[PDB]
Amino acid sequence: IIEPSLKALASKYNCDKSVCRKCYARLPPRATNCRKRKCGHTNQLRPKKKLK
Amino acid sequence: SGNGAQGTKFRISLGLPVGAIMNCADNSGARNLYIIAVKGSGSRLNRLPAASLGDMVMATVKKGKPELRKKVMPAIVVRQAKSWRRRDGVFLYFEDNAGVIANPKGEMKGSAITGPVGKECADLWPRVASNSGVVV
Amino acid sequence: MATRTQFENSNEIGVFSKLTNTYCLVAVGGSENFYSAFEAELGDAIPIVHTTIAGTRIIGRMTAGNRRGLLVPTQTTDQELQHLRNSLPDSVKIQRVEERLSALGNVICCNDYVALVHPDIDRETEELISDVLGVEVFRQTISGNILVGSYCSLSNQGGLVHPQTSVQDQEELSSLLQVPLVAGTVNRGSSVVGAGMVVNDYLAVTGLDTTAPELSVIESIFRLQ
Amino acid sequence: SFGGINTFQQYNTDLGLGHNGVRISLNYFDGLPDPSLLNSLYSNELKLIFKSLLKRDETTKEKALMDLSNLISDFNQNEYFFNDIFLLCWSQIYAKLIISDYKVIRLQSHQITIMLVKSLRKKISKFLKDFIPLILLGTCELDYSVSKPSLNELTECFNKDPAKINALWAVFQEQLLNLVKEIVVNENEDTISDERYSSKEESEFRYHRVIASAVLLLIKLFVHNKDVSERNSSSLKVILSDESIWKLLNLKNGQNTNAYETVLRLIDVLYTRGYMPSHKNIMKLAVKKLLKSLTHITSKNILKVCPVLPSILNLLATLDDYEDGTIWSYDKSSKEKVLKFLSVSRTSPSPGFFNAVFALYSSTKRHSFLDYYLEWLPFWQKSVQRLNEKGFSARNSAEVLNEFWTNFLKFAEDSSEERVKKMVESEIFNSLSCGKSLSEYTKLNQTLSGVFPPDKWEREIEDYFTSD
Amino acid sequence: PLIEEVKLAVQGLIDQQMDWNTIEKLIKSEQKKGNRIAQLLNLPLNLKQNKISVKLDLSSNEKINVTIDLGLSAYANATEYFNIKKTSAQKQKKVEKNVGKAMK
RNA sequence: GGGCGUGUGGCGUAGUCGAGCGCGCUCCCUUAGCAUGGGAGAGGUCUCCGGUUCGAUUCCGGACUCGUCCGCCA
RNA sequence: UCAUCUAGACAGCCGGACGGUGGCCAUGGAAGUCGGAAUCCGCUAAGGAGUGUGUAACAACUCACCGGCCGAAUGAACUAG
Ligand SMILES: [Mg+2]
Ligand SMILES: [Zn+2]
Repeated sequence: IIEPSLKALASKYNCDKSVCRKCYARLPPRATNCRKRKCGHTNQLRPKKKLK
Repeated sequence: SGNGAQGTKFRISLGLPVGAIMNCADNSGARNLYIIAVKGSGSRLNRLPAASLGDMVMATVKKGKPELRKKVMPAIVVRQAKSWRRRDGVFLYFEDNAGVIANPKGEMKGSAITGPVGKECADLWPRVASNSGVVV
Repeated sequence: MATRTQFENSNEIGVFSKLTNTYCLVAVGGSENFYSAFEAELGDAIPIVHTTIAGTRIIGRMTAGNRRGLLVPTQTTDQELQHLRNSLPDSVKIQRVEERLSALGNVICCNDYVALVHPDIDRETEELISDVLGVEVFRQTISGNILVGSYCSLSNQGGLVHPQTSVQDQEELSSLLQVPLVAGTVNRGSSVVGAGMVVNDYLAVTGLDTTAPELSVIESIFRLQ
Repeated sequence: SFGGINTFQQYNTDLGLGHNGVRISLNYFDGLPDPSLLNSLYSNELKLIFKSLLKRDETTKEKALMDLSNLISDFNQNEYFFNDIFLLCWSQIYAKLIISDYKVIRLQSHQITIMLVKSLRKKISKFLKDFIPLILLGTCELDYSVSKPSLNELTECFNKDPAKINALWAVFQEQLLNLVKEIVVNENEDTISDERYSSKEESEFRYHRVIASAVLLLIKLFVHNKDVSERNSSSLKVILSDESIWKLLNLKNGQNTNAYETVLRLIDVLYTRGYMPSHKNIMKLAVKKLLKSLTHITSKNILKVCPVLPSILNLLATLDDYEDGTIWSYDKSSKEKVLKFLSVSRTSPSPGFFNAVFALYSSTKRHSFLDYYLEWLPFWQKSVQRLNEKGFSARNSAEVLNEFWTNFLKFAEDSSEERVKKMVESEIFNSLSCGKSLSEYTKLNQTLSGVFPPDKWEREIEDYFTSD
Repeated sequence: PLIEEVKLAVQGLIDQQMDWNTIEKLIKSEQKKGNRIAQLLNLPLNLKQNKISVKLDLSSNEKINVTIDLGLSAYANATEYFNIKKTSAQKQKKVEKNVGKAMK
């Protein structure tokens, strides 16, 4: 156990992201398009897979 | 060698390539060991994997007891007979090639060793040093 | 205590260490836990010497030790001999042995009073053992095992011998040594008991894989309680 | 950092050894420090030390103890670290640690607690009730190495005052008894040691070692406190009634007779106090078990059990006196057991064995337990014959033979019969004549001062010179 | 509510990262010492599938053994048992539709 | 290597989605032999595993296994 | 091509987001939120017989709607260089 607030603060940077389906890039959670050129700024995004 | 090494070993001049037949020094009922592989040997085109003293090899019993023949088992080289240099610079050699049988962890299948063993092998394998009569 | 110790992963402590009542010898290339076991259990009353014998980390199989004396092979250098002479107390006598078998821990199984040797040792070496150690000597094999030092663990209180030993050989050796002997295993069934562990009057040190019934047999036969 | 709640414990409300609101218990499963308290510790360093102590591996536990000791040694810098919270947690862990298989763990834990008491004196008062019984149990542990240092340290802690050490026994006696009860009655071999990591044996061995310490403590408590029996009778009865103390009286198996000896001492002490006479059931249970033990001794284990035999006989003689040999009456086959025991025992003689045998005879003669002629004499004669053949090959033989003669001579005196007199003379002559080197051992000759009138011995010397 | 107390107790022991066999030994010892929360439990614990089993009185002396998931509420476990009841009824209706044409 | 088919009792072999016979031998009776015959026996996870069904040897998918057929260069 | 727009639009904060009514069937329960149908009034500046989270069912939170600050364009879908 870390602490509940400290787990929230660490998960803000480590777990509450989104993943581009084409190029696996770690993206902002409210993003609409990937920031990478190689996937062509696609809008195929998924949430980052949580535990539990 | 590899897994069951107790420490490292300085480079000893390689004297036993693949296909070499050495005497079987222990009392396990085998007479000779035929080397088919050397543990930890590298890869080069046309180069035979060769063994030195203290090395662990894969070997078959060509002559001996029928429950020891016709299968592969690990072995440890204890006498080399090709002259090698120590860091105190003596060049030394035995008069025959000799090894003992072991498992992959290094403990001996047999119980006693006839003839001398090298200190570079006795330091690296404690079971060989345990069952060894004389260490030079 | 039979103290669980490893020599960097090695569960054979008798190979890398030699323990008597008066002194202890440990290899120079040892871990902090391995040194800390002897330092905590032995205390400051008994000197612990970090030593190398004949350029080898193995010292227990190379040397045979007693409270009165220590025997070293011919290949032991003058620097190691002088370091042992300075580090050891004045009571013990250190003498080089010039003998072909040359691995005195494997050859000789000895305690304070009585000793078992390899049958084929030289007579000058037998007289040298009787002189320096002050110990009466018998040439005997333990059920056909010529390496009595590797295949027996001996102290003043009792002795542990090889597991595959004839019972008749057990009472014969027990009557010859005037101590009770038990056939048993050490280090999860390893046959080499003398290489497996070291023991004296109040301490036994063994490998970590030595199981609880084996440790109970050790403390029972050596009366360490 | 530490998570979870001990909800089950809250319902129970039994603090076991502890009196400060935390359950302290020997068993592995419970008495573990509560997670919330663990978080409350003053420093992170302390918390890590606690997690390591919890881990099973010994090297890890030992390293943590070494660290804790270092912190305590630098007490002035770290005084803030050790608070009531630390002490409550330590108390729960200390209990588990003292039962540890590894001696180093046991010794270090004891040393640490003593240091805490010395350093935090007068602030550990609240916790003295929890700590003191455990510390004492360690000082009364069979192994000399754990016990001697611990006692020396305790004495030093109390400024080398004998009175303080004795006072401790008196002040916390009720608590000391509670600890004994907990080991004897509440615990079982399984509870003390985890089954998965131990065999059926070893678990038994461990329990027995711990229980032996409890008995030794009980004997000490009784000696120190004269009025203990009256004040704590109910508690004493429950501890005594349970068979666990008595199960220790088995010589068929087990590494040492030291534990068995401790039980014998307890029975003797109880008899001297009169508790055993006062409570019949406890006495009968103890007596029957002692009789069973006599059967256990066998030819195979005679060498191992020989030191304890003089003690066993001596206790029996004392018990026989009670109730006119009532002890024999309890068991129908007791006489047979005794006869068997004697036959096995005679073959191997240990110092003091003969005196015990005579003592038994002295108590039994008034009530005719053994026929003097049909039964006893054969025992005596065979014994001398055996003694002579293996004579004087062993060391203390001189003492053993001397004893036989002194004892036999007394036995013979109460005969008024020719056969006994004849046997004495013949045996004496044989013992001296085949002998070994009886004259040569001056002490042996001195100890065996004489067996007959002076002039006759001279006549026999005369025959030897006169002989062919 | 008492099932929720038992669940909170077992989950509090789980959240201490305690070994499962030591938890079962703690349940046995507290049953011997007469703790009601321990005595409501059945000892072959399915902690590998996060499931416990609990003894409930049939009449408000016979007891029934019911399996409770630790990750759902007691009412939610009751709704699962109701759901297994409801699924069984539909199969029975399918059997009743089957019977006539099958036996013909 | 691929394609195509295949698989049932201890053995052989029949089955439309609603496991049977023979043989071997389990027993008993039968008999002038150059020893038969009669009556009752047991026996399958239908190669296996899923799904559909209400039920699949019976339908289907996958895997396994065996048999076939066709395949490299100068 | 649809919509909104100085009579205050879209983002961002803040407040309300209600009664008839736990609307009718159906369920051991399901009260806006397991489903089947209907989907209407009042008070309104405004609030769906409910957009989600949500409980055994509740409770609770949030929505799309209206309001203060902002003062001017913005949202959705689609087409092709
Ligand atoms: Mg080539
Ligand atoms: Zn991308």
